[PDB]
Amino acid sequence: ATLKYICAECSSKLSLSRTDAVRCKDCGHRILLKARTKRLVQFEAR
Amino acid sequence: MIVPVRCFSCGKVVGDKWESYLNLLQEDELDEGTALSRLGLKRYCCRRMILTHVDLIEKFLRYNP
Amino acid sequence: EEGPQVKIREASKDNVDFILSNVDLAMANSLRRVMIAEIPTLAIDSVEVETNTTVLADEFIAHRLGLIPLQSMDIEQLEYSRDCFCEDHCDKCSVVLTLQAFGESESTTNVYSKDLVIVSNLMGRNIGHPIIQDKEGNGVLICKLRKGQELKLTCVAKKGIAKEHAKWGPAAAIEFEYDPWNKLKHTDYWYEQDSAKEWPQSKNCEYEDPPNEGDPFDYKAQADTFYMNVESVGSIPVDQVVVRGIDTLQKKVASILLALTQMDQD
Amino acid sequence: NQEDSMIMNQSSIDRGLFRSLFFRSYMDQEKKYGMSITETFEKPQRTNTLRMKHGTYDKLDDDGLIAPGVRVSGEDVIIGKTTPISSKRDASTPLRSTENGIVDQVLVTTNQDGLKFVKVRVRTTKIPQIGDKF
Amino acid sequence: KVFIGRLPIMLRSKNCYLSEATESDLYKLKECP
Ligand SMILES: [Zn+2]
Ligand SMILES: [Zn+2]
Ligand SMILES: [Zn+2]
Repeated sequence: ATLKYICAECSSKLSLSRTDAVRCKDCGHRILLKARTKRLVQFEAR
Repeated sequence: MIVPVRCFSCGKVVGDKWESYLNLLQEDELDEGTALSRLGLKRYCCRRMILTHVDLIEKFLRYNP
Repeated sequence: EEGPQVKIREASKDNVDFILSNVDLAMANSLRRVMIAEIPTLAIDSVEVETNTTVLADEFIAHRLGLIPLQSMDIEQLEYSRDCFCEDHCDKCSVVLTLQAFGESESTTNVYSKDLVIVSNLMGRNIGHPIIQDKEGNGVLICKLRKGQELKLTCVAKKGIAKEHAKWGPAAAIEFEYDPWNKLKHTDYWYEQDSAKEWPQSKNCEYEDPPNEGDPFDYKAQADTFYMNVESVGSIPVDQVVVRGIDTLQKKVASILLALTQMDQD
Repeated sequence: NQEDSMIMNQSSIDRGLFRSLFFRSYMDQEKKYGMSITETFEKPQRTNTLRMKHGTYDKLDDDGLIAPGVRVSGEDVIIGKTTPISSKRDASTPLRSTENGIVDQVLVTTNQDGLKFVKVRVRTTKIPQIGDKF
Repeated sequence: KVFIGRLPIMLRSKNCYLSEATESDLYKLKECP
């Protein structure tokens, strides 16, 4: 039900904003991805 | 990196025979050339399609998230 | 009966070894070409990606899917999306499929084409069923995945033919051959000492009498008899691929006679 | 096929022959100034300066980046960034004028000096076309 | 006892964790074997 960022190994929908630094709830590794977008995307079948 | 569906050259389907093929080896302990003829791959165009291919995917999966 | 007769030799569920006789090469081939890239068939022609955490990237899979042979014996009664007045696909011109997979098994989860789910109204007519000929019964491994690797798709089959993209053609390979004992000399055999030995002899030779040295060269001879063998992917029983071919063609030659008339009025 | 150039069967091109993936990847950081003045990753619009880009910012989220699924193309923006100057001058980064494709993976990280660090990766698929070399 | 600069080490050398590590062990590191 809604999300933002992600643990690069201990992948756990995190999410945050301004000045909240950039770590993870435990697994320090300040890397973080950003998981897809809800809006569907279409592709060609060829 | 995942068997290919159908043989680029002629087109016949192929993507299913993977496990079937990779099986007539480890289990039925056979020699490639014979296994293929047994999977219906008669011509080299398709024949080659399988014989070659490398399932890198498997090594990909072994990763993580 | 009247003209171009046939004598089917070996013949099964996927192959049609047949001796098509008394015709013109031209035609023999014409047909061949048709059977190859002009026989309509259905296949996934669009993919709405909801969620993919696999290794393979979107379009990659997208692509794969296209190829996945789909049922289509009742394709002649499912208008071409570019005609189904509906703005962008009606049930009257396109099936719709789905695919959902999850990494439950703590041990590699294979996503085959059997996992495809039809969602629109088939209107009761063989169509859009992921063809399967597998022994186990799960044809076409579409993709694999680990732990929490998710995959949610939306496939939209449509008409279309090889000419417009191979993923359609129901051909897959067609044998063709004639004059096995090169009597018309339509070829000059390349050799080193003696063609005869060096150049293999095709099985088809038996079905036609050999040379007989001394005899001069037959110049009026033309080409009847064509040893053809039509294979099939399955989206149509081999036989139709032969028939529907003989038809589409037949139909084309008509559109010309037809067009000539729509032109005789002015 | 004449003089060093071949005829490649299209049919097989379609059946997947010689298809290639291609990933590129832009990158930016929030430059800092000892006298406390920091850039930022936002989705600006007019408001004094005017100095932006022609690109369509409308593909950005609120953190100044795009998200995977997205389908970038022309000169669309890919990263939103602003520098406070004495106040809205852009430092955003467009997708290379001649490319186009799909974002594929992004990532924000900290850079020693505690700066925001991002690396956007846009993937495209290329199919054996005529001009192509083999 | 005293800090004196940083020596950019070479991967797979003696000081790179990769030297000792094993197949599986690696993948968890994301470093292609
Ligand atoms: Zn973490
Ligand atoms: Zn083949
Ligand atoms: Zn319609």
